[PDB]
Amino acid sequence: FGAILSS
Amino acid sequence: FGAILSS
Amino acid sequence: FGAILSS
Amino acid sequence: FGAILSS
Amino acid sequence: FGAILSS
Amino acid sequence: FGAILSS
Amino acid sequence: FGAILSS
Amino acid sequence: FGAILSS
Amino acid sequence: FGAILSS
Amino acid sequence: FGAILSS
Amino acid sequence: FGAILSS
Repeated sequence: FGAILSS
Repeated sequence: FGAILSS
Repeated sequence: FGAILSS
Repeated sequence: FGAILSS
Repeated sequence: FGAILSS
Repeated sequence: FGAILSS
Repeated sequence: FGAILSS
Repeated sequence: FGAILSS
Repeated sequence: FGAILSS
Repeated sequence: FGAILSS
Repeated sequence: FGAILSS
């Protein structure tokens, strides 16, 4: 899987 | 908030 | 599956 | 709020 | 299935 | 309030 | 199943 | 509040 | 499964 | 608060 | 599994 998070 | 998730 | 979320 | 989900 | 939600 | 549910 | 919730 | 859940 | 939560 | 979880 | 948390 791959995941990108910006906060 | 920005998110992407792939499996 | 794939998922994109913007808040 | 923006969302996309695909399976 | 696929689903798009804007709020 | 916004909701989507799929099975 | 898939589910999207915005509050 | 923003949520996505997929199984 | 995959899950994305923003609060 | 931002979270992503994949299994 | 993989998990990303921002607080």
